[PDB]
Amino acid sequence: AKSKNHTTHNQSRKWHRNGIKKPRSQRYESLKGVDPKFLRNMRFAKKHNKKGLKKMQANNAKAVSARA
Amino acid sequence: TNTKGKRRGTRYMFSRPFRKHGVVPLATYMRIYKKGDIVDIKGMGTVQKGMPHKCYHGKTGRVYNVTQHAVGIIVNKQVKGKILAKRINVRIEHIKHSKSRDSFLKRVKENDQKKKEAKEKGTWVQLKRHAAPPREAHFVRTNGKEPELLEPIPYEF
Amino acid sequence: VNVPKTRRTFCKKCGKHQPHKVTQYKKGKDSLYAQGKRRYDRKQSGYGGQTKPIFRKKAKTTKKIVLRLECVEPNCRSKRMLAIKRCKHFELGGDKKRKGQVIQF
Amino acid sequence: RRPARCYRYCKNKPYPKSRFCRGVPDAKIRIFDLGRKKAKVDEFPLCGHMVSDEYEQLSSEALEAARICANKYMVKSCGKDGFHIRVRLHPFHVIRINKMLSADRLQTGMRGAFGKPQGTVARVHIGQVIMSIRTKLQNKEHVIEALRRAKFKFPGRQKIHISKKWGFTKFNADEFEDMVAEKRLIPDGCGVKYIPNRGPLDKWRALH
RNA sequence: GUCUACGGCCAUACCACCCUGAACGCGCCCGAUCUCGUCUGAUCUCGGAAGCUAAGCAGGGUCGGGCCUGGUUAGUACUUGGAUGGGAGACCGCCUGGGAAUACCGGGUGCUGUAGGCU
RNA sequence: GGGGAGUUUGACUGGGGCGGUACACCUGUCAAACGGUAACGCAGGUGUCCUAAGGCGAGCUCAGGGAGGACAGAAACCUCCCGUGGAGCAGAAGGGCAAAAGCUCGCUUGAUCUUGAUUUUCAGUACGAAUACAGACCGUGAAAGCGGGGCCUCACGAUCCUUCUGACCUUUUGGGUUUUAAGCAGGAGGUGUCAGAAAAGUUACCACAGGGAUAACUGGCUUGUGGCGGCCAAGCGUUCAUAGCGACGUCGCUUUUUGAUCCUUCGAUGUCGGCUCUUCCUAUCAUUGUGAAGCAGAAUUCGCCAAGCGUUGGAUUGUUC
RNA sequence: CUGUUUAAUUAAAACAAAGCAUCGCGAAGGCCCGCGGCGGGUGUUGACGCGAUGUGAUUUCUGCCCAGUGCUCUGAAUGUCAAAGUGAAGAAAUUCAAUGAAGCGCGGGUAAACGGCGGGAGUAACUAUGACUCUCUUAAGGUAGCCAAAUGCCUCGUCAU
RNA sequence: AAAUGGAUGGCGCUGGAGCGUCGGGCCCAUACCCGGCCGUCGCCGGCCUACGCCGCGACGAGUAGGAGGGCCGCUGCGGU
RNA sequence: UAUAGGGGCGAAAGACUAAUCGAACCAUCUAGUAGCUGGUUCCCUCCGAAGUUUCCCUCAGGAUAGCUGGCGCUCUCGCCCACGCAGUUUUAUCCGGUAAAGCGAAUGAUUAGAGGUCUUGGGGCCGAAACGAUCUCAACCUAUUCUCAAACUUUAAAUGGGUAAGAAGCCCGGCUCGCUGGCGUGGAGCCGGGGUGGAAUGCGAGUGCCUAGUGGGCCACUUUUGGUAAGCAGAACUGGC
Ligand SMILES: [Mg+2]
Ligand SMILES: [Mg+2]
Ligand SMILES: [Mg+2]
Ligand SMILES: [Mg+2]
Ligand SMILES: [Mg+2]
Ligand SMILES: [Mg+2]
Ligand SMILES: [Mg+2]
Ligand SMILES: [Mg+2]
Ligand SMILES: [Mg+2]
Ligand SMILES: [Mg+2]
Ligand SMILES: [Mg+2]
Ligand SMILES: [Mg+2]
Ligand SMILES: [Mg+2]
Ligand SMILES: [Mg+2]
Ligand SMILES: [Mg+2]
Ligand SMILES: [Mg+2]
Ligand SMILES: [Mg+2]
Ligand SMILES: [Mg+2]
Ligand SMILES: [Mg+2]
Ligand SMILES: [Mg+2]
Ligand SMILES: [Mg+2]
Ligand SMILES: [Mg+2]
Ligand SMILES: [Mg+2]
Ligand SMILES: [Mg+2]
Ligand SMILES: [Mg+2]
Ligand SMILES: [Mg+2]
Ligand SMILES: [Mg+2]
Ligand SMILES: [Mg+2]
Ligand SMILES: [Mg+2]
Ligand SMILES: [Mg+2]
Ligand SMILES: [Mg+2]
Ligand SMILES: [Mg+2]
Ligand SMILES: [Mg+2]
Ligand SMILES: [Mg+2]
Ligand SMILES: [Mg+2]
Ligand SMILES: [Mg+2]
Ligand SMILES: [Mg+2]
Ligand SMILES: [Mg+2]
Ligand SMILES: [Mg+2]
Ligand SMILES: [Mg+2]
Ligand SMILES: [Mg+2]
Ligand SMILES: [Mg+2]
Ligand SMILES: [Mg+2]
Ligand SMILES: [Mg+2]
Ligand SMILES: [Mg+2]
Ligand SMILES: [Mg+2]
Ligand SMILES: [Mg+2]
Ligand SMILES: [Mg+2]
Ligand SMILES: [Mg+2]
Ligand SMILES: [Mg+2]
Ligand SMILES: [Zn+2]
Repeated sequence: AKSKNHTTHNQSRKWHRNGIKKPRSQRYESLKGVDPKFLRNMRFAKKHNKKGLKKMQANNAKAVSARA
Repeated sequence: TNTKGKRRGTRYMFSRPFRKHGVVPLATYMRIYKKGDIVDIKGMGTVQKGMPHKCYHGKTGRVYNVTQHAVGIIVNKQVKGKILAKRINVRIEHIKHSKSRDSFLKRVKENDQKKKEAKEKGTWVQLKRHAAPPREAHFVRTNGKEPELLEPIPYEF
Repeated sequence: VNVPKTRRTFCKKCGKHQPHKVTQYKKGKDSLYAQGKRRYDRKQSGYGGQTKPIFRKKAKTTKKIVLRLECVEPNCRSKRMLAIKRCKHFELGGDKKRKGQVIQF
Repeated sequence: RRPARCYRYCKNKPYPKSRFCRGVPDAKIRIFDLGRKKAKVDEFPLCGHMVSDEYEQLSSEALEAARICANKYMVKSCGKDGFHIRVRLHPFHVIRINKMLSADRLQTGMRGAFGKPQGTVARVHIGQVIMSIRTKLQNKEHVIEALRRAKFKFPGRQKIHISKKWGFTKFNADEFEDMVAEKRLIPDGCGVKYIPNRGPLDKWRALH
């Protein structure tokens, strides 16, 4: 009882009925697969930022506000 | 039944061009690749360490990871049903920059320069592109020379 | 294949490359009261008859060769198993082959 | 042997004899030049051509029969050693046959019916020359009649044409007698060598 | 107008032959005691500076061979879409668009990135 | 211990069986210049080998050819020259490689540990294979660097059970010690029908549910084969191609043979031959009227309009023949 | 031969038959029935008997093979070998060791037990075919008979009627 | 040259009712345009059963299958 | 009168055993199981397919994905400018090895002629024989010449594949790093104020859950594999039943 083996007929119609839209592009996609050393350095820079940010950046903001 | 394989059917795709065999040129190594730049993929046969799959040949994608001898590229591979954003780790031997992004950057620089320069003069410059418009009415010239008559040649075997 | 009898390899216990001694691995005999043999015996006992199946249709010709690496450092006695690809003929210790030899038959 | 009706058109890709056939019967034709091969280029001025009008296949046996007919007519029309014929078409496409049940339904119907090679044919395109004959200036009607006789033996539909070229060379007949006088064409047996101007000066010093 | 050291493009810059090279530089070249290695100081290594552009090398030339580019081949072979177009078929023509290569001919044959010595 | 009882008799398949594995995995074409794409489509392979044929560093350049040297001869060894891969890289092919991935030399096991993410068939599940990292210990070179197997594309295996390795680990049930057992992680013992049941044959004494998804009848599509014609004309025909044939080639009709496919028929179309009987077809055996011969007559051979009329009696064979 | 056979598609060449052979058994036995008993059939029986097979009037013939598959017999010289029993180690579970009943393996016999019975080369004063001979094989190579048979594909074999 | 008598569809057609190139008219589909009516959807409008009453526009085929409405229908029970 | 159902009986046909015998009849398990046939009941309205991927002792089936429907939910227009999307085009940008073409270019096949001969082999000539000399053929080389390659290729189309055409972007200043490091070097992260009109056309989009049916297809223009061919078997895009 030989039958049909494999065809791709009437497949593009099934695909285009729902759509072949591109994947959802969003900001801050992901951080997976990134170098572990680079990720560790980024975490350290993010967690040590508020130590010196809230003072020197505030002083510079006051200075630029006095400038303009 | 078609003998699916990792390098099936790349006899002419992964081969080096004619009169271009030998060691790799050193200019392709000194190129800088940062995160977020749009690059292209072209499989090279000189090295076989980090070559991509035959389905990503000629594909353009952005870089999301950088390492010592390779780069991570997010490629939009169209599977039968939809498109998947796949992360691929390929060495720098098979990657080159995309001039489309460079042309776009040059165009946006020209635009933000032209507008900044014309704001003072008050001239509303048309920096937005357009399609090729139909040519306007022009005046040809014959300078007294009569147009040459064209006649179809008789058939000859 | 041919393998060396002694090779300095990373030791899991002390965390350092120590000279281990390579020997052949022999599958130990399955002793009784192993919680699988007891269950098998209790299942076979009775009038049922061959509760568990016996494997037929053997296809694999040879097995995978594994080596027992034992660390020679005193008061360490670290033992490990190292597997290699399948092979028909395996030889534990022999002379090294050379080039420009006297292979004349 | 199967008739020529079933091996007329071009239905399959070229299947030449190579390392993948590993078996093929020998062709029917063995010789392509039948006139005087040692003739010079100034011996036979004109030349005819059998140009095919249909894109089909020509069998080597048909080529053999047609060239035998042409030679038999020519050696009687203008005598032996007075012409030069050439079958330009060469057979390389190998047609395969599938012998059917060596007569009973015991054997397989179409299971593994790739078949074995049967013979060799020649693929001809529209406008491709099959045969070409060179003779003297007065044997025009004789060449035309020989090509007409070969037409009745070749299948399909092919016409006759007397080319403006000089013999077998790619040069015209009008620009040949004046270009061979001065050093621009060198006759070498049945062919002519065209000497270009972009060569070393020693080749020009050797002449003149 | 040139070379050396390090390099990008990787024959417009490779191959064979023939001419020129002033002042630096490259090299040829002279010698094995120490560093070093072979049968051999030929090659690789520490000592040079008696001669040389003979060679490499750098330029120029060949109605030179290759390489690049441009005409010819040619709107030709092909090809997207169309017809109730032709033909018995094989195949072909038309409309709307894109458009190849070999013969043949003509032109070129290195340009530059950093440090340095000369006329 | 078939005396008796239970159960099984792989799948694909131009019907089924036999044949073969297209059932697991690769190379080139098929494949229509992204990827993908079938047939019992083509041309081939694999279930291994390597303590080096892995890694590093250095040196050298291969196959072949040209001209010479005592035995030396086509091929022994030495020297010079040409030598862009025409050799070699373990094995089937494709790609790739020249101070190299090829040969030689010296040290070496990175062919060792560990957690993730990613690529490949993909349902984007697993196995296998592979990529780039990261964390410790080492190899190598002076060093930049390379190496966590073979230059790349295949060379291999779930659950349960068994065995081995490690914690100076967890539980062994009212509380302690010990043997033992169970428990965590990773290596092996196999499912080649290779995402993995433990399996012989016959039934013409056969039964059941179904199938025209699937053979043995007919009919239908093509005519390879069979039969029947045409064209060319090398030759036979004492002479002479075509009175009569006509090779080498080539173009057509037929379903009165066989074969190819399985479209209707499986809740049945009663499947060989013979006897009796009707009608039709013409590619005419004879008869009516004709043309041509190598037609003296007679007897013959080749065609034309031509199916109106006939085309028998028996021996053996079920026989068509 | 007489006889019997598929009631309701077969009457036979089938079955049966006397005859011819072979096997087991001397009764605490041979062949069988039986869930059970020293329960039952042969057996109110005893080798001229019982039980199990093959061939199938009379005559003459009963060829050769025990290699294989079956049957049977032998010696604790001899290999494998379960429970149970013995010794040892261990605190014990447990482990090891010594010995080892039938059977299997080894050897002999048996084919009126199942069965089988090949293939090359040189040799006659017309030549061939072939008297005769050499050689591989396994256990032996179709002897006496008979035939295109109810057994022969080629085959509608060849010759005579 | 093929077997029941028979197929440009038939009758028939030859200054065409045949072939090739064409012109002006004409014939009709559930297609197009205009208009009425029914339903769905969207937008809605109003402080007239709000689960009701209106307005505009665009669309309506369909096996297997999935939903919504029924003031369609049969039986029995609690209210009316 | 004795033998009663895996039993009896059988001069053996697997025949007979109450019209049933290659395993009787009666009742129960039992409404045994069936991937297999047949059937499956009222109206209207709306939406509306698949015969395809992978796996299975899988091929008359099932699971998975895909196609479909329902329930929603989150926003956007409606009073010089939109978020976003597209079976499409335009502009830049690479990717490829088909059609075609070539082999007086690599590899493998391939017909014939012309010249030169270093050597090799076969013939004829001078003549004790002799690379002492000569004519010719085969072989080799050179420059041409005819015809081909789905598993050849220098070159190389059309069609076609991916990306980009902005506010998720650019310019400026300052902080953090245990990452790297001559250097306040490089690279990432964060903060702060200033500047939207960025190719054409068309359109409202995004997302969650549940889910039936399907899992035998066929035909056509064109490109194609096996076959002589088939209303034959097997593929790619599109359309149709
Ligand atoms: Mg199917
Ligand atoms: Mg027991
Ligand atoms: Mg020394
Ligand atoms: Mg020394
Ligand atoms: Mg020296
Ligand atoms: Mg010099
Ligand atoms: Mg000089
Ligand atoms: Mg030149
Ligand atoms: Mg077209
Ligand atoms: Mg049984
Ligand atoms: Mg089957
Ligand atoms: Mg394609
Ligand atoms: Mg492709
Ligand atoms: Mg090296
Ligand atoms: Mg290879
Ligand atoms: Mg190669
Ligand atoms: Mg590391
Ligand atoms: Mg499987
Ligand atoms: Mg059975
Ligand atoms: Mg019977
Ligand atoms: Mg059918
Ligand atoms: Mg025929
Ligand atoms: Mg049929
Ligand atoms: Mg009937
Ligand atoms: Mg009937
Ligand atoms: Mg009649
Ligand atoms: Mg009786
Ligand atoms: Mg009867
Ligand atoms: Mg008794
Ligand atoms: Mg008798
Ligand atoms: Mg006997
Ligand atoms: Mg015996
Ligand atoms: Mg005991
Ligand atoms: Mg004799
Ligand atoms: Mg005899
Ligand atoms: Mg007799
Ligand atoms: Mg009529
Ligand atoms: Mg409508
Ligand atoms: Mg509807
Ligand atoms: Mg009512
Ligand atoms: Mg029973
Ligand atoms: Mg009865
Ligand atoms: Mg029963
Ligand atoms: Mg029921
Ligand atoms: Mg299926
Ligand atoms: Mg949906
Ligand atoms: Mg290809
Ligand atoms: Mg081609
Ligand atoms: Mg079919
Ligand atoms: Mg089909
Ligand atoms: Zn250790």
